[PDB]
Amino acid sequence: APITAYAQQTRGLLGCIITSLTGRDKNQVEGEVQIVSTATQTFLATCINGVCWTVYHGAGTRTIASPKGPVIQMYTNVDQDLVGWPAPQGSRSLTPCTCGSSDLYLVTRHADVIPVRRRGDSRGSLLSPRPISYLKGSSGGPLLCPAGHAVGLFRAAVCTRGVTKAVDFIPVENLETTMR
Amino acid sequence: QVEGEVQIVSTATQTFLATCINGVCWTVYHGAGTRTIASPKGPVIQMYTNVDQDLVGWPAPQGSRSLTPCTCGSSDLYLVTRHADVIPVRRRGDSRGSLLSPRPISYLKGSSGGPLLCPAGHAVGLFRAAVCTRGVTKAVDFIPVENLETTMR
Amino acid sequence: GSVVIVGRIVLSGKPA
Amino acid sequence: KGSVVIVGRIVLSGKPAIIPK
Ligand SMILES: *C(=O)C1([C@@H]2[C@@H](NC(=O)C3CC3)CCN2C(=O)[C@@H](NC(=O)NC2CCCC2)C(C)C)CCC1
Ligand SMILES: [Zn+2]
Ligand SMILES: [Zn+2]
Repeated sequence: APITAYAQQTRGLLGCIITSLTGRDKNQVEGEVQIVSTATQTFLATCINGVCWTVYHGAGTRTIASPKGPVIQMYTNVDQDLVGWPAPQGSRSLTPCTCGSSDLYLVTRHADVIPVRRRGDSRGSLLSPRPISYLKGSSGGPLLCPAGHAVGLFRAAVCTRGVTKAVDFIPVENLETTMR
Repeated sequence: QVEGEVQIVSTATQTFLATCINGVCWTVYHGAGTRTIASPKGPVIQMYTNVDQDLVGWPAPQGSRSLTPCTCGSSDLYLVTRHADVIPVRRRGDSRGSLLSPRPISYLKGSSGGPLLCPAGHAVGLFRAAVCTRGVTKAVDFIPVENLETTMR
Repeated sequence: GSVVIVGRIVLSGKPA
Repeated sequence: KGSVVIVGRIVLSGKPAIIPK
């Protein structure tokens, strides 16, 4: 029905660092979008089709911490700026959109849903523009169509005087492509 | 800590809903009247009384959070009832929308004041009243969120 | 009499 | 080089609920 989201924090700075190094994450996993961090940075990773995806410009070739030690990427496509690990035990996966709608909804790291109008294959504009600091940490977040299906992954922002009006995204089809 | 955007409210006789939008807890004049809302510091007076639009608002209470006004102009709405059921409503005009799937009158009883959400879960309006044909509700009247926005100036 | 708040609804389903 | 770490999650599939007392 309507898209609504909530955030829960599962680790603090100290625990994250230890975990980054041990590469062992024992915590249970839930939800469709994971909030992820490195040493320098935080972003989002979306689970689509059993795979947890995010942007390359954040994850690099990095492994993901898991209950069984580090886990290696399953897909790495530098040109697409896409990376994927097998989706954690207990996450849930988004369905790729097939309605071709132009009314998009970006899900931010603060668990807000913001309207976005499609204007191309890989670009959309914010109906209510926002401060760039608000979108900070949201790269990798999903863009849903009105049925809550994944249309794409937020990749980059077009900002002007610190205010963001459009967002570039990796479209789901590029995921499927990357999957072959 | 978990905050609610929708409050289930009562007067001595009736029981209905209130929705928090922009820091104001809004509901229907036909349920609240000019009443004050309770608080642990004693009664709190309405910030807004708009008899014309069937609208009333107090400051958002504690344990509450605000909904964002819809800005996507969509027509696929969702009504939330006091039982937390969600029912799709297709928007007809400014203040009216029709159920996609009609329900007995009582299924909506006590839900006025509740929100009508767009696909983003942003607030499109407050459910104002059930439009009935012999015990069956097939549509709804609502206060458009813009009325609330303008009432604020 | 006052309007009293009898319960709350979280639209996101967020648990305790 | 460090592993990427899950530090939190966003849940899309929760639906409206009455807050338990
Ligand atoms: C993604 O969060 C974000 C990014 C941010 N990278 C990250 O937060 C983590 C993934 C590592 C860097 C700031 N940023 C941008 O998108 C900037 N834009 C950019 O590099 N843009 C080009 C593509 C189109 C126009 C130029 C931008 C200056 C905010 C998305 C918003 C936060
Ligand atoms: Zn779709
Ligand atoms: Zn909307």
